[PDB]
Amino acid sequence: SLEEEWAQIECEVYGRGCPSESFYDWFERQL
Amino acid sequence: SLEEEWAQIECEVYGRGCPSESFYDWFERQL
Amino acid sequence: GEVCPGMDIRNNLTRLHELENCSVIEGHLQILLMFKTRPEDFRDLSFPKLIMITDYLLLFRVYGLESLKDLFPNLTVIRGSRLFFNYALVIFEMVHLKELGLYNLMNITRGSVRIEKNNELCYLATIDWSRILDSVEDNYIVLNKDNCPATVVERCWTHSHCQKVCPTICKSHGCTAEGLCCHKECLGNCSEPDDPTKCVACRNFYLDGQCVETCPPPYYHFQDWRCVNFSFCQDLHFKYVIHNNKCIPECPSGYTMNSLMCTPCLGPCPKVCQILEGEKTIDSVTSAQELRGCTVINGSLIINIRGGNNLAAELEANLGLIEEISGFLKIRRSYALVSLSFFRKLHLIRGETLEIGNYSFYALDNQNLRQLWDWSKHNLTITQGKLFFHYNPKLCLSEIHKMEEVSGTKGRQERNDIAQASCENELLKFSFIRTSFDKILLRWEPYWPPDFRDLLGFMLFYKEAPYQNVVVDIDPPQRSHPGWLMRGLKPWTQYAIFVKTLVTFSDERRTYGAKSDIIYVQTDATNPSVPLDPISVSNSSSQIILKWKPPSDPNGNITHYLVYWERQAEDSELFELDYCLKGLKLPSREEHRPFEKVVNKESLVISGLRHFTGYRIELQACNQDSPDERCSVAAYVSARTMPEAKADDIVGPVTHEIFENNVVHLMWQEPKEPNGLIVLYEVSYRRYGDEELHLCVSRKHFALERGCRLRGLSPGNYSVRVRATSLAGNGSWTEPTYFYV
Amino acid sequence: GEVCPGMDIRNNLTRLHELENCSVIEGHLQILLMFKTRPEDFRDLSFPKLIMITDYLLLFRVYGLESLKDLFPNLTVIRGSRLFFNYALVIFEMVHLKELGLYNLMNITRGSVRIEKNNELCYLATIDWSRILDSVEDNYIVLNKDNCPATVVERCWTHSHCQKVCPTICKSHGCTAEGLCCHKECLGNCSEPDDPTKCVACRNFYLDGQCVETCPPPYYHFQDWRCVNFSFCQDLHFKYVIHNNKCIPECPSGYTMNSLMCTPCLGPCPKVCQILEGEKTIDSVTSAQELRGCTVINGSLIINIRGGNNLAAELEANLGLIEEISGFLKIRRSYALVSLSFFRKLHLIRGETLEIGNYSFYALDNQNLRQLWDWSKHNLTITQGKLFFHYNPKLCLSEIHKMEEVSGTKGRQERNDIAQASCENELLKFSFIRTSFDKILLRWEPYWPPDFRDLLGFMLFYKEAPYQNVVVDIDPPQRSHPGWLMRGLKPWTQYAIFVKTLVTFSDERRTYGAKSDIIYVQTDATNPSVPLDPISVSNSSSQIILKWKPPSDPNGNITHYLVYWERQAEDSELFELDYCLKGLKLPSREEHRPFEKVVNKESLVISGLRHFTGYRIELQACNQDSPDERCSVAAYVSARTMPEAKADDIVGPVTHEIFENNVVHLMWQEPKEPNGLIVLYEVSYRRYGDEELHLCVSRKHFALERGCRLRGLSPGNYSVRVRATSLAGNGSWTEPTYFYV
Repeated sequence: SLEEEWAQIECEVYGRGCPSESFYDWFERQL
Repeated sequence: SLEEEWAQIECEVYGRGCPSESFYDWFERQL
Repeated sequence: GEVCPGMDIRNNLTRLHELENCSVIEGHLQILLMFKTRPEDFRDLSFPKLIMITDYLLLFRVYGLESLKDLFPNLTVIRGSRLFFNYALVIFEMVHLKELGLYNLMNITRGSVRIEKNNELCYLATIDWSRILDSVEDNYIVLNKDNCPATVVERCWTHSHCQKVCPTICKSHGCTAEGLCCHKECLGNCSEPDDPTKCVACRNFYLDGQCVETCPPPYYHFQDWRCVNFSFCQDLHFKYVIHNNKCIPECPSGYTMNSLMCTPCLGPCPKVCQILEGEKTIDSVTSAQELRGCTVINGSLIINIRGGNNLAAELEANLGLIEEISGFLKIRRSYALVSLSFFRKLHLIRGETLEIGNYSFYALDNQNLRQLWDWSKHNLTITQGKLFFHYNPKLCLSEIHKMEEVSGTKGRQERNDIAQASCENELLKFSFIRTSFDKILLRWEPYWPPDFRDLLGFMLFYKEAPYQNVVVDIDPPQRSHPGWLMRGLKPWTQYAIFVKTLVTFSDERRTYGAKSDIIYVQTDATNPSVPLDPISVSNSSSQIILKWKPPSDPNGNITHYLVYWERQAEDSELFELDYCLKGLKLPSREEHRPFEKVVNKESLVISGLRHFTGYRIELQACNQDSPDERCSVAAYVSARTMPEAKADDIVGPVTHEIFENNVVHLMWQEPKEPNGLIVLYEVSYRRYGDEELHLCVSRKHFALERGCRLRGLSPGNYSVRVRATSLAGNGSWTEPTYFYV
Repeated sequence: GEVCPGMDIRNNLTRLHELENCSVIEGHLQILLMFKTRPEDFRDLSFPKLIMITDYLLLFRVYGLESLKDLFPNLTVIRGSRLFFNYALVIFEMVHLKELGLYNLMNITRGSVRIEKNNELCYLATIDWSRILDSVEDNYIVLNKDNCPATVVERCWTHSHCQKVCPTICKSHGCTAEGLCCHKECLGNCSEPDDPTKCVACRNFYLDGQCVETCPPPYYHFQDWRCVNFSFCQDLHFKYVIHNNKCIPECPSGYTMNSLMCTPCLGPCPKVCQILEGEKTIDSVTSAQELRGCTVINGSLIINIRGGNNLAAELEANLGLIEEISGFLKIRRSYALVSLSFFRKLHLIRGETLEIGNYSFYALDNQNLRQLWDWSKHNLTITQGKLFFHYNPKLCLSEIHKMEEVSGTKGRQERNDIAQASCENELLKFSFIRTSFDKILLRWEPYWPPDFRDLLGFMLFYKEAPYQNVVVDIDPPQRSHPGWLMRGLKPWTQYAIFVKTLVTFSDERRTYGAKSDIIYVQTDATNPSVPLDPISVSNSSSQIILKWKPPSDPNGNITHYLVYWERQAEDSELFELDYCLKGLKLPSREEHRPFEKVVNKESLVISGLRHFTGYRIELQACNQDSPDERCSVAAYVSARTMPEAKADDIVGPVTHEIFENNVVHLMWQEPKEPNGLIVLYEVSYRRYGDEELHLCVSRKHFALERGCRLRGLSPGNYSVRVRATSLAGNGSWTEPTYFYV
C-alpha cells in the first residue's frame, strides 16, 4: 500500500524513525 | 416589527428609497 | 405651422410668447409658478396656432388665470408620447380657474387626466372623458369646486360652448359641423370632410402636409407622430440613430453604431464611454458600476482601492469588458488587489493621454500585486508611454520583462523607470507520482539553496479541478527525494497540485527559490454507489419493467448494471390456515441466478414469469466489466406479476355420488395452476322452491375429503355450483350439477 | 574498596588499568573494539577487587581473550540499575572466548542476559541462570559453539570450578562453603555467616561498611545501592537534588528547586533554561518546542518567523510560559505574526544583555503587528535598555505610548529610537440598539473626517461570544445616524459586535478614523424546542412515571414543562368482533384537560388512572410562565396502565335453569369492571364418567342470550364452570354448578 511506503520515506529523509537504534545498531555505530 | 423600521432608516440615511418622488413630491421640489 | 420643442415656463409670462408661432409642440409644455400674474394679463393672450401636444400639458400655481378657452382655443390632440406619472393632462391647484374652456380637445391617445385641488373650478361634471380617452378608470379628478349633446345629462364646458360629440361611425377621426365623418387618416377634425390633406391632425403619422398610416421609405418615423428623411436624422445626430425605420436618439440594447443604422453585435456592444475630463479613479464597487458595459474608454484610468476585502469577483463582473484605453493606466496603493487577471478584454492601450514624465503604465505601492496577466494566453499592446515599476515587492523583474516583451516596449524604458514575495524564478519537477482510490503519493527532486539555512520547508497546494483552466506545510528535508502523502481525496476526482518552497529573505541577495509546475492528477476509481429508487411494475401478466436512477457516486465510468432475480416463495402458513370461518378479510398483495447486464440503458424488461409470483429483484452498478467487476452492494425490490384472469376458474367435470341416506359426495377438479394459491372453495346449492345456501370447503377439508361431503339432504332436485376463492379474487362457479333424490 | 563510575574501554588496554583499585562500579562497564590484544596480554591481568556492577557489563569484539575467570574472578552481583536494552550482561561476538569463567556471579537483580554470536564459546548449557535471575524467559543466548551440583544435569563453568548452589532457605543472601546461610542483609556471599558487616554485597543498601534495608535519616539513598549524607549530595549538586530521601540528579515533574529539596509548585515549574551562548532565534514550531515548560530564561530572545500561515495557537501553546527575560527582546521581519498576545506570562524583562546601541526591546519590519498586549489586564516591566520602533506601519504611536507607560521607560528613549494600518485613534459610540428573537438593528452616530472623500464605508464584525473574555461592509452614508440590520442570529445567543470605519491613507497626514467599542448583545428568546425521548411506564397498576430529556434548543431559560393527559378509548371494532371461532391469537398491548407543570424536574408521576386504560401523554416545554407562555409543539406518547389481577375474575352466583327437554340456561354475572374488555367467555363442562367439553360465548352471544343456552344435554350430573377471557389473559373459572337431570 501507500502507508508503509510513506512511513519508510518519512524515516528515510525526515528521520522521524521507523527503526529505533537497537541492540544491534549500537554495534555498527561503533564501527 | 424590525423590518419596516430597517427599511425606513435605509431610505432615510442610505437613500435606497422607500418613497419614489411622486406627482406630489415634484411640486415641493419646485418650492 | 412651426414645430417646437417642449417648454417649462415659470415666474414670468415673457417666455410664453415663444409659443406664438408654434402649432405642434414636439414635447411637453409645463406652466408653473406665477404669483404675480393677474386676469388683466390674460384678457387677449391667445395661441390659436397650437393644435397638438406630443407628451403632456401641465398647469400648476397659475395665478390670475380663469379659463383656457382664450389661451389655448384650438388645442385638439394630446398624443401622450411621454407621460407625467401616467398623466397627459395635469391641472393642479388652480386657485382662480373657473372652467377648463378647452373646447377643441377631443382625443388623448395615451395617458390619463388628473385635475386635483383646483378651487373655484366648475364645469367639470359636464365633461365626458370616455369619448376622449380609451380608458378613464385611471382619471383622478377630486377635490374641486365641482343644444349641448347629452350622454349617460348634457355635456358642456362654458356658457356658450357645447361639448362636441361625433357620430360613432366617425370613430376618433372627427366630424365637421354637419356631422360628416372626416378622412380615415384624419385626427381631431377636418376643414374638408374625407380629405387626408385637410386633417388638422394625423392619427398615425404626418408627412408633407398629409396624414398617413405609415412612413414610406426612405422616410423614417420620428417621435411616433411624423415622418422625416434620413438627412434630418443625420443632422440631429451631429448634436440620433436609425433602427427599424425609427430615428430613435440611441440604439437599443444589443446594437452598435454601424457608421447610421444600429447593427447587432452580440453581448459586447462597442461604445465610447466619455469620462469627466478624461480622468476617473476607481476605488469602490459603485465607482466601477458606472463603467458597466463599457468597451472603448475615452480617457485615462487610475486604480486605487483602499479596501481590505477580496472583491475580485465584483470587479471582474463590472470591469474587464474594455478593449482599448485612449489614455494612460495607473495602479497605485492597492492593498486588497492581488492580480490584474480580471481585466478580461484589456488588450490595447493607445496612451493618447500620458502621465507626467511620459508614462502610459504607472505602478506604485503594490503590496499584494504578484501577477499581471496570464501571458500564455493573454496579449497586451502598448502604443506609447513608458512603463513604471517602483515600490512593488510582490512583482519582480520576471513579470516586468514578460509584460515588456508582450507589449513591445523593450527599447522604450530608461533608467529609474523600473525599480515575503512569491517570486520563485527557478523551476521544480515531480520525481514520482503514485495514485490510489483515495490516496496520492507525491515525490519531487530535492532543492537546496546556496544557503540551506534559508530553506524553511515547502508549501503544497491542492484543489479539485474538473477542468484544466487553472495548503499543507512540509518539513524541510534532512541534510533523498522529499515526498508527501494525502488521503482525503474522493475517488475518480481530478485535483490540481503545485508545490511552493519556503525561503528566507536574507540581507544579501535573497535566493528566490524554485516553484513546481501545476499538475492534474485523477484519483483511482472504486466500487460505485448503490442505484436507489428501484421500481418494478408488472405492466403485463408475465412482463416486469424495472426502472432505477443512476447511483449518486459513480466512482468511475459506469460500465453496466448487474441485475438478478429469484422466485419469491409465499408463506407456508397460508397452506395450513383455515379461512372458512368468519374474518374473510383477504390480504391482497454460492448459487447462480438468472442475471442481466444493462448496458447504456436505465430500464430493464423481464419476461417468462409465472402469474402472481413474487420476485426479489437485486440491482447493483458496476464501473468495470472484464477485470473482477467492482460492483456495489445489492439493492432489493419486490415485484409481483399480475395473476391470470382464467387461472381462478374451476375446470373439469363435477362428479356427485348419492348415498342411501341422502348423503352427497362432491368431487371437483381444482385449477391446478391457480393465482398463487386457493384459500377456500365457495359452494352455493339451492333446491327448487327454496333459497340459496352457502358452504365453504377449506384446504384441509378439500385435502381430507377429496372435495366435499354433505350430509342430511332433503329430498328434491338440487343444484351444485362451486366457486374457488384465490388471492386474485372470487373464481367462476362450476357447472350446475342437478340430481334428484 | 574504592567506588568508581562507569568506563567504556576500547582500542587499548591501558584505560583498563584504572580498575585496579575499584571494588564497586557506580555505573556500567563496556569493553569493546580491541583488534590487537592477544592471549599473551591477559595471562596475569586480574581485577579481584571488583565485586558488583550497578548498571551492566558489556563485552564486544574482544580479541585474544579466552576466559573471564582471571580478569573478573570476584564479580558477584549485577544490580542492573541501568540496562542496555533490558540486558545487564551483554557478551556479543567473542571470537576467542571459550568459557565465561565468572565463578562468583550469583544474582542479577534487574535485566536479562544476552550471549549471542560468540564462536568457540563453551560451558554455556551447564549454566543455571534461574537461580541467578528471577525471570530467565527474556534471556537471548543463541548461536554459540554450545562434585558440581546438578539441577533440572550437573552445573559447571570450568574444568576446575563448579557452579555454587546455595540452599533455598538461604534465598539470595548467599551461603559459605559449609552451606550456612548468610545474614538477611547479606547479598552475594559472606566471609562470616550471619553478619551484616561481613557481607560482600548489600541486598538493599550499603552504609558505613554495613548492609541495611533502608537508609536512616539524615542519610539518603544514593544510586539505589548506598546511603550518603546530605553533604555529599550537596557537593555533587555543585557540579543533584533531594526528593523522598533520594539524591536524584534532577527533581521529578511538578517539583521546583527550593533552595536542596524539591517542592511542589503546581503546573508552572520555575526553571532556568540556559540558551546556547545566551542567543536563540525562533523561526519555526520545532524551534519553539525546545522551550517547552520554560519559565525563567537565561539569555536574549530574537523572534523572526518567515512563515505565512497563522500558527498562533502552536506558538501560544509552546511559548507564553516565561516570566522573566535576562537578556534583550527583539522582533524582526515577522510576516504571519499579528500580535504578541500569546506571550501569556511575559511580565518582567531584566535586560541584562542588551542589543547593540543600548536597546532591550527591538522592533523592525513588522508587516502585520497591530497590537502588543491587552494592557488593560496585562502588565509589562522593563528594567534597562531603550525601546525600538521602526518600519512598523501596523503599530502606531498609541500602542508605543501605552507600552512605554506600562513598562516605565518614559524618560529612557532618545531621538530616532521610535519612528493599510488599523490605527483608529478616535472613538465611536452606538446610538440605538434594537433586538429581536433573530434580528438585531444597530445605529451609531455618523462620523465625518475633515476630508469626507477619504471615507469609504464601514466594517461590522460580529461573532457569538458566550463569555465576555474578548465581516460586513456598510456603504458610506449620503451627505442622519447610519445603521445596519442583521437577521442571521440564533435566539437566546450573545454576540460581540464592533464597527470599524474605512478611511483612505492620503499623501498628507491620514485621518486615522474612529473605532467603535465592542459590545455584547443577547438575542431575544422564543419558543423552545420539542422535548424528545418521552418514556411513560406504568410502574404500578395506576401509577405512570414519565421521563424525558430537555429540548435540544432551550431558546431561553426554560421555566417549566407543560404536560397533558387524556383517556385513550379502545377500538370500537373490538366490541362487535367475534372471537369464539379459530384464530384465538389475541393482540396484547377548545377543551380543558388535566395538566401538570413540571418545575425544576425532569420526571413526572401520574396517579388515579384506571387499569388497562390507554392515555395520550402530551409534553411541551415553556421558557415563560405568566406572560402568554411560549411553549413548543405537542409531543405525544402512549401509556397503558397495568391491568388488575382480580378484574378478570368472574363474580356473582351462577344460576342455571333446567327445561323439560334437558335444555340448560346459564346466567352468570360478568366482571363489570374488567381489564379493558372481555373478548369471550370460556366454559368447561364435564359429566361424571366423561371428558371435559369446551364452549365459547361471544359478546354478541352473551348480549343476546343474556349468558348461555345449551341444548341437547344427556341425563346425568353436570358441572358448570365459566372462564372470562379478557385482554389481560384468561380469567378465573366460576364455581362448579352441579345439577342432576
